[PDB]
Amino acid sequence: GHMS
Amino acid sequence: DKYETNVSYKKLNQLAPYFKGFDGSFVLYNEREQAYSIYNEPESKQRYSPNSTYKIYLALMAFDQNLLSLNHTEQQWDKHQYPFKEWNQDQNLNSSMKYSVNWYYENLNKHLRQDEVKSYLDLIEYGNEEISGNENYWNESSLKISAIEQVNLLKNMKQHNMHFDNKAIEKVENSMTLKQKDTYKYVGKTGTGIVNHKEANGWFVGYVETKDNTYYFATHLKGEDNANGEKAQQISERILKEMELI
Ligand code: NI
Repeated sequence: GHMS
Repeated sequence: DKYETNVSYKKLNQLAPYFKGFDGSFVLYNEREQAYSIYNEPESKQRYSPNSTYKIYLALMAFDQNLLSLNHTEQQWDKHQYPFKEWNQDQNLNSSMKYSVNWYYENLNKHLRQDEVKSYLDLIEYGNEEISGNENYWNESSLKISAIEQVNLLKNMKQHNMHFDNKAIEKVENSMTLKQKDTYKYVGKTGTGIVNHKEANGWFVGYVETKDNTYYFATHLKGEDNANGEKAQQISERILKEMELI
């Protein structure tokens, strides 16, 4: 869930 | 839950008073002298849940898996209300580590397959390497590590013995740098485990890098309550100050  | 090692050490039994109210251990490894010193050797070997001290290695894994990289460690807060103000904001590696922001590390762990984690825990010899427990296997669950092992891992990390990129290691070090002075760099990470609403497991692990040595340390507290990272850190600082390391 960090996205990036 | 015991780490088996026959390593020699200097006993620090005089540190006992610092541990009033706890079954605690303090492990020091003096890099230059290649020497361990330990208060409470039996507890030094007992593996406990790492809680937030796991974040150090989860961060390294995340770098290694390119989840984190250079100029790429931020996570945006989704506006979910946590109990700690510091969690209730956008994060980068430094803030997430300093404030032990679980969701940031949960988000990273989400992209780590169980087998990738197992592979890393094997490579870094992370305690019992047991991650069967909860999804958050690091938090009062299956994964456990001893105080001496916490020191060993810090040492292997800092000495660049671990198969993580050195730049990643430096970034993680920075993220847990508590104090940077001309005379030393003081790095550390707290962890706390709660069971039945009591703080039963407190960690503070890190090292003091001086101009000529590095002193790796791990303090563990077990007690019915109040055994938390903050107290572990307080105790550690008392010891390190008594030792004139900080
Ligand atoms: Ni993610």
